[PDB]
Amino acid sequence: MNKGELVDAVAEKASVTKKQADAVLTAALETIIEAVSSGDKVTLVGFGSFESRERKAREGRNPKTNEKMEIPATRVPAFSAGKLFREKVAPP
Amino acid sequence: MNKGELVDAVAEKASVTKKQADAVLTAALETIIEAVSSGDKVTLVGFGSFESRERKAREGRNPKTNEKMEIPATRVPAFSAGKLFREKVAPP
DNA sequence: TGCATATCAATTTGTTGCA
DNA sequence: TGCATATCAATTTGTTGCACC
Repeated sequence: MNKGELVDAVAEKASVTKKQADAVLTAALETIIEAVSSGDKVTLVGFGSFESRERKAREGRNPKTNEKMEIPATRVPAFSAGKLFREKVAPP
Repeated sequence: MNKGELVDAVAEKASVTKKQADAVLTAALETIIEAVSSGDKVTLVGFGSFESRERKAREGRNPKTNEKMEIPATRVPAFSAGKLFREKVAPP
């Protein structure tokens, strides 16, 4: 399933337009990204949360030259699936 | 941020109602979960993808009885943030 | 796209049960 | 959500760069 297909399915459950539902899902996706980047945790009860996570510098290795090197510290977006989501993927 | 706060923020950006936007956002979240469960990979352009992943059985330990135990094989929801999301979180 | 080094290396998650 | 076990043990991603695996 892609964005479009999702938009289609959604328009139906809530009852709006393709243009509409698209506009709204987008608003949410861009807002999620913004919040996480700006250091906020996005929480969505049952579905899961999004957060940015710090990553320390770590040593890696050049597969070409075989030299040791340092992978600099970074920040990554992270997701944690909420309970309802986990339990639909793996029914207890 | 929470669903509600996301709802409030979303209603504005795309131009809808709070009861409306919510119902929409909800639709999408249920559908994502439903899709991922049935083995459907959800790929949203300019955000990331959701999929279900196999996990083999693995070793654990009962913190009560301190007995070694086997955690059964399962499936878990996984999120794969796209390039845009990653670059916003961590400018290149 | 996928896949590859390193006898990697920093990281995530789960295990019970109750608060 | 948290705590509290293992001198845990699977998991993930990335290092640079080809067209394999």
